Amino acid sequence: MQIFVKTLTGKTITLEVEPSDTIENVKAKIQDKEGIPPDQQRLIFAGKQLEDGRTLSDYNIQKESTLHLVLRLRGG
Amino acid sequence: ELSISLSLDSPKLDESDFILLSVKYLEKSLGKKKEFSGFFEDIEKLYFKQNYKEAIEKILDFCKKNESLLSEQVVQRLAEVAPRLKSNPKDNESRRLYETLYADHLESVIKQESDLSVFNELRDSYNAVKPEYAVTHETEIKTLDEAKQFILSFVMLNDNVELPLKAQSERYPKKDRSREELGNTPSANPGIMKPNSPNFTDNLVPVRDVPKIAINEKVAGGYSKTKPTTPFVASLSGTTYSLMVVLTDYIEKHKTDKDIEKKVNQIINLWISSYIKEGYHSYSEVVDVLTEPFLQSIFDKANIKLNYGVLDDTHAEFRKAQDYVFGLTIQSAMHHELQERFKNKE
Amino acid sequence: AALVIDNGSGMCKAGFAGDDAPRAVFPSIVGRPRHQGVMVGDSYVGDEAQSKRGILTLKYPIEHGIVTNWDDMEKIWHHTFYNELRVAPEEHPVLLTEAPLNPKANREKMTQIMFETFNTPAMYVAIQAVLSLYASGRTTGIVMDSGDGVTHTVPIYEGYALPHAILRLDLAGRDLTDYLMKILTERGYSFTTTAEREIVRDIKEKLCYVALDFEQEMATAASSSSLEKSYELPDGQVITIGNERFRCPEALFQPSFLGMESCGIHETTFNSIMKCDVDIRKDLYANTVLSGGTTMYPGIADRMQKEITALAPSTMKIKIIAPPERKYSVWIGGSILASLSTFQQMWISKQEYDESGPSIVHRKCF
Ligand SMILES: Nc1ncnc2c1ncn2[C@@H]1O[C@H](COP(=O)(O)OP(=O)(O)OC[C@H]2O[C@H](O)[C@H](O)[C@@H]2O)[C@@H](O)[C@H]1O
Ligand SMILES: Nc1ncnc2c1ncn2[C@@H]1O[C@H](COP(=O)(O)OP(=O)(O)NP(=O)(O)O)[C@@H](O)[C@H]1O
Repeated sequence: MQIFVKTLTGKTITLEVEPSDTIENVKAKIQDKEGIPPDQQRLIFAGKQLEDGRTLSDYNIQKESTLHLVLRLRGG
Repeated sequence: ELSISLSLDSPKLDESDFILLSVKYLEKSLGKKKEFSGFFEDIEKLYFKQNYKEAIEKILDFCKKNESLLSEQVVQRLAEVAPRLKSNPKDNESRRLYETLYADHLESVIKQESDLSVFNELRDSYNAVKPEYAVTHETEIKTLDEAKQFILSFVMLNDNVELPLKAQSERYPKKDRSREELGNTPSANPGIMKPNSPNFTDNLVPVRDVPKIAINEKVAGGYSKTKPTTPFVASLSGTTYSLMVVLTDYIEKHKTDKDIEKKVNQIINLWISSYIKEGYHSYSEVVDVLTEPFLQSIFDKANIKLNYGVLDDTHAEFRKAQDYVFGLTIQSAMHHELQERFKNKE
Repeated sequence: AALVIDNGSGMCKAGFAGDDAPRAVFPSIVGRPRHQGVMVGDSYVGDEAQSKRGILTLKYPIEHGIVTNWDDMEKIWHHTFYNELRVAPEEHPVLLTEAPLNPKANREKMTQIMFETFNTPAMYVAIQAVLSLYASGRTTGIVMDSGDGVTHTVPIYEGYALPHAILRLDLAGRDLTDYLMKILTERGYSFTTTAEREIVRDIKEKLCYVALDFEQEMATAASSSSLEKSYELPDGQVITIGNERFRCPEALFQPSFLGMESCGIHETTFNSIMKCDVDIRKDLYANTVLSGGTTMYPGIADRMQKEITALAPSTMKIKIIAPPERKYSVWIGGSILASLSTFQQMWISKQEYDESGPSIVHRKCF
């Protein structure tokens, strides 16, 4: 399948996944394409922060679905 | 009560433990005298404010003006331990329990007072400011636990809408939460109590996973270094900035209301109760965000004077923290004699 | 002159503070007679309920570690005070022991009953596994207590039993005695009757031990008589005991033997240690204190050193502490605590109970 992760810029990352890919898994792909450290990553779907220990099948996250990415910021 | 002199032995006595142990000693010896009603009434508020230095001074002065009514070794031992007292954010257990209890009382007081109509009125400030990824809140709030589910979701506004406010702050950059991912450890203790810390049996909670946050000590002027009295749970709260965004929209939409200070106070106070209860933060990890001047301005220019949870009486929790401190320090002396008895079986 | 009473699943150990051993050890049993008529001329405690259990109907109120019937608990307690210790409890402050993971409502009935029913001057409640650690002179480490009806893995940090890591296995001496009964009836000896239970429990506490490698001991029992021992029944017959000797305690490490999908005491200790902060685990791994009669098997501490090392990291320092006195470890830790002078300020007093009620125990004994 497929999904689109949108940023707070509105740019659209397209990550091909298989529905048993964990949230831990998708953040890693995201880092590989974009370099973002997986630990600043917060992915939202249906208004809920996705826990990286579950899967896309567990969130009913499906093909052509959009996720939201919000990067954590701890500089102080 | 010789017990007080055995509690004062503990190497780990902190400033909080002192105030609690000294005040309990004084209130037994000279007790019920309503002449002295004042002195303890005012120390109880001083402890709450976390103004330990002042209280310590008062406490020793009490034994200065009232030495005749008190035991000499105790008065002199307290005087001796006092100069060396310190507070450590990693370990502030008496205060951890105290605040965890205080926010039960602060939840009762919000419950007696509020009809939850401000939490229904604050729905449309939330839905106004939320990011698009945040879920529109459509329900009616009829109980304090829905206002509590609602209130806490402001965290969704984090990392995005709260940033313009977050940047104005001199305090927040002195935050010291280690970037280490430590995960979650199991706990049966409530609030800002630590998982492995002792507790009363009436005071346990259903076992759950709790997050482990490390202090970053390499931070210059770091908050746990500036205000050591405050227990470390997660350093300075930045979700305060998000409630600040939601609240600012409320003050605008409700500026003509005459009950607005009461209502904004209810919201602010429930937040405090809630962060403490959930273990997210200590009181001064929230209040110390709010009281920075630039944010005080929002309230002041609208004539909102916030009480920041200061209640009329903190007694029941003061006295309960006193029992805890007592029983832990006598257990430390209990442990000390014990190991020094087992050193002699060789 | 303080009193100490270990309220255990199988039997109670009772005695006085300062003594190296409990003065009274007797079954946790109350016979209530199966018919009236043996009451002409009205319950039974401990050993005497054991002898007359044909006429009586036996309840174990502490079965599994937590007091179940209080009407029967009072009896066991009255029996302990006036008969076994031959003491007026209104004379002696009473330190009492409780199981790990005891419900808060139970600790209040113990307190309430001690003050209201027996009118004691003072009293304290203490966790059985915490006192065992104390008899070994530690404040931090993980206790493995195996008794009659219950096994508990209890991590203790600085005096505090960690409720979020306390693990319970209902497998202990009673089950090992039943399983031995079964093993020996497969070999042709006949053990069924409760007296035949009572004899089998003798063979357990003498002849049984723990293999270090179960396979090699098996292979040695099939290769020679070296491990066989004989035993003289009451009635004069001498029966021979083979690999039954170590297959009995093996049910602790391998509970499948009795048909239970549980984890073995080693895995339970590992799992209990894993439910604590990573930060305190070296300390639990370095202080695993064995306690209770079901740990008394020869060679239990080495096997556990073998198994926890196989489970823990390669770098972990692993110490099993198995003190020769660990049978009464709970009670002895009881007696030490009761005799400390510091502990003279830790008692809950009668004045206090009246001022508060049974809820004083939550703020006093914790
Ligand atoms: N996966 C999550 N799911 C739901 N809520 C979360 C999650 N993670 C954090 N929170 C919520 O965070 C609130 C407690 O805040 P606190 O962690 O004490 O420190 P702060 O206030 O300065 O920042 C919060 C950040 O923690 C992380 O960095 C997040 O990214 C946040 O940006 C609670 O309401 C939680 O429900
Ligand atoms: N040398 C021994 N070897 C093997 N098992 C023994 C030995 N001595 C006693 N036992 C068994 O140990 C079991 C537990 O006795 P005990 O330790 O008093 O447990 P408990 O009464 O349930 N409470 P606790 O004191 O907390 O362990 C008894 O059932 C015995 O059958």
